[PDB]
Amino acid sequence: EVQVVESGGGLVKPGGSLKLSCAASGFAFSSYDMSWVRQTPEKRLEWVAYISRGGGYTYYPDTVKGRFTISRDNAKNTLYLQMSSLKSEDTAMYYCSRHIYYGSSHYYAMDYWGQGTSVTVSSAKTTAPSVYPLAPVCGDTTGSSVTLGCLVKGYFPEPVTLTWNSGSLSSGVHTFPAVLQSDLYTLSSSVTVTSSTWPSQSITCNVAHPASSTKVDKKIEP
Amino acid sequence: VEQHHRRTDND
Amino acid sequence: QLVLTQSSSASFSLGASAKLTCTLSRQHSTYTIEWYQQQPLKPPRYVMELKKDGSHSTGDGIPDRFSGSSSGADRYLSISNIQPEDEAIYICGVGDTIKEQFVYVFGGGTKVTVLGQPKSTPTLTVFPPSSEELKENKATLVCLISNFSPSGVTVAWKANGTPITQGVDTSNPTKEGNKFMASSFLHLTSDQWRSHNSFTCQVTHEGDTVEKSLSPAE
Repeated sequence: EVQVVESGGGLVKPGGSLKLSCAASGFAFSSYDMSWVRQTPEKRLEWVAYISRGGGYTYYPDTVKGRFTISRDNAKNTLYLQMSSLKSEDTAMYYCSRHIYYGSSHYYAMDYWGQGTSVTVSSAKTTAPSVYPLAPVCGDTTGSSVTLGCLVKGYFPEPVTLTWNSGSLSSGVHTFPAVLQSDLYTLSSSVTVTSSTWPSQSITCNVAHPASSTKVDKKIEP
Repeated sequence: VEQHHRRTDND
Repeated sequence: QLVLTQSSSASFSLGASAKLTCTLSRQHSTYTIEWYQQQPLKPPRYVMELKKDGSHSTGDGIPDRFSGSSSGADRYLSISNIQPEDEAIYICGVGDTIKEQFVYVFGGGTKVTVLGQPKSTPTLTVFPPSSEELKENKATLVCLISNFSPSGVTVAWKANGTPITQGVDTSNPTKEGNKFMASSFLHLTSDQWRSHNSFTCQVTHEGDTVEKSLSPAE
């Protein structure tokens, strides 16, 4: 099937630079013109670069002209976006998008879009989370199920990755949206298990934060 | 104003 | 300049026939445009390309329920028998090449709600401060709010039955399967946690209220 897979997003400081790639598969990539479109945290879409199927035409809007360079390697079925002199307002989700085959329309429609890669340009300070185990108040241990949790407190930037029992415990897991307070995120995940399994069996949350190169495993104890 | 086609190699 | 104008929101009853309007700037009133659909947690999806005469060509895997038409500078997306999965943001898009400069303009998007769906009431999970955090003289109470639909909730906290204003942080709701979820945190000192008889997470959703309380005692 048609796939376009973006990678390369991350945190960069203002003035910094970053290079995004988009691997295409499942269609004849060198027959298609390609663009990068970004989406702000407030959800507004903005077209930021176009390159034709053989690379003869490239265009950019005024907001990135002179800072961004789009290119492609047809031998590897890959599109790139080199970004430099980055500004805080370049923070956005970046999508690689395929224009409709030119034989179908000579106009502009973007008929397939990737899942996106997230870019954050910020001078806010990188901070590893504090990770606390959440066991229920005694009053909440009397059910047929029991819900344990994990509090991931005060980190920046997003994301963290969180699993339970290293990924082997997957059913009944819910990881909740983070709040943002003073340049630091906070989130919590929970796992619901039948009350016979805990605490007779072990339940641990695994919290990685790539940007600080940290990882914490917290066993939930009564 | 009349809309123009996008340009692509060998069009 | 080249401009696309669309309402920021619309709602329609489940099963109804819905119509969205995108309007072109006057001097571009003859342009071919596209419609995109963005559902929560997904990229935009191509719906159709639509011409000044109303003829259109729809993208892969778009139901027969979607169709397009036009009237002067207006471009319409019509959805017969609107379904719960048609809840999405709809965005129109339009291109041109002017003096050999490519330009591409998006509308602001129309956030579409499908009314008349059956409700789902929030379930609350509340956690006390860990002893590990309490040792640092801090207490974060956690309220995890899930399985609700539609997505609008209002969250408030109480201590001994009296409202708390300060130290509350409540997230936006996020889609999860066919419902929503959200979280709220109450930040206290250890002395505050220890000194009250109870705290309550309280969630208002569509005329209903759900509360769950916990106590430092026993």
